[PDB]
Amino acid sequence: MIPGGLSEAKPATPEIQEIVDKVKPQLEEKTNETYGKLEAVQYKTQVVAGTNYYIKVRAGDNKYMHLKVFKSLPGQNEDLVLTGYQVDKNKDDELTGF
Repeated sequence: MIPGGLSEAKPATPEIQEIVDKVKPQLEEKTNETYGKLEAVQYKTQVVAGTNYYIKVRAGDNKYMHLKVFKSLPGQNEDLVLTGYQVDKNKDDELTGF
């Protein structure tokens, strides 16, 4: 049931820009780059032990940067983790199952 959401590339929102804005610092230390404002543009949801994430945020300049985070449904003050992320990505690159 629910074979990987990954529905159409939904339009980023204030909650999506928050997921990538929360991993912005976890990205410069996991890939070794100095990203910046990640204006979310699109994002695909997911499912498994809660709800993963997919986001194609712009890396400040015209550059971009996909994103992948996991959200715990249960738990108190959680901390969305950065499951993955496609550095140096563009707009022609779709998140798809990644």
